[PDB]
Amino acid sequence: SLFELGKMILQETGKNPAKSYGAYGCNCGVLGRGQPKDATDRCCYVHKCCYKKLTGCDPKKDRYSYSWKDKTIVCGENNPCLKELCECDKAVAICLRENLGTYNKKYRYHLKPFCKKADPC
Amino acid sequence: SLFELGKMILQETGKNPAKSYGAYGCNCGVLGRGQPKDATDRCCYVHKCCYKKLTGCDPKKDRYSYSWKDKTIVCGENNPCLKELCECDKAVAICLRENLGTYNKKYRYHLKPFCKKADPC
Ligand SMILES: O=C(O)/C=C/c1ccc(O)cc1
Repeated sequence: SLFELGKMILQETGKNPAKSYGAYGCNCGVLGRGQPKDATDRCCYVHKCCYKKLTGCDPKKDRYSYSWKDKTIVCGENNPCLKELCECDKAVAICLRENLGTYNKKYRYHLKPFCKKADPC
Repeated sequence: SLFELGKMILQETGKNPAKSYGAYGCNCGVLGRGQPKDATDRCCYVHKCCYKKLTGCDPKKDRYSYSWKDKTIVCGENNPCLKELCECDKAVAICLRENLGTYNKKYRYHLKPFCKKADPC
């Protein structure tokens, strides 16, 4: 759920997840996808395309088990859809930390309705 | 549109609109309505109910004219829908400012999917 996803982002980046990524660019946080504004945004683009391959679990609300082991996100047992979901979330947290170097606060509270339409996944 | 709405909120409250109200509680900013968390939140509840009659225009994207005269929001002429849209936005900016006394940051980046369902408008 948003709880695990947020903890993952905090653990990787060291940043307040909701504040830094809750409404970043055309793709991070609420709502769907748009043409990515930069690398950070594109992380969330991939992230939401990852969600489209899931098989019925709720990416926003379904809790799952994972652990922070040797400073690594390790997706726990769960069921297959939750496992894939946890992997989607792990991938975007890692990607957001990797791209901290081009993080732009001007995209932080982006007016997503004016975003250009995204290509299909 | 969001440009006018954001400027009204900034002028009345003195606060960064996107940051303080873009995701506040169950009702302010992105997405729809939910059971209000407080008075600030309930402003945005009334706000979005005010929007439900505006089926003739787009509250997020349609621009309109208004001026800031004598520290007052004055809606410009416009057509019936845009005028009403302007008055919705003026009323929430005022309400948000009037309720600054109980603004709570714990609701600033509220996880809206876990919000309880709202009463019908
Ligand atoms: O970074 C933040 O979350 C908030 C900064 C902030 C700035 C002015 C305020 O009145 C409240 C919070």
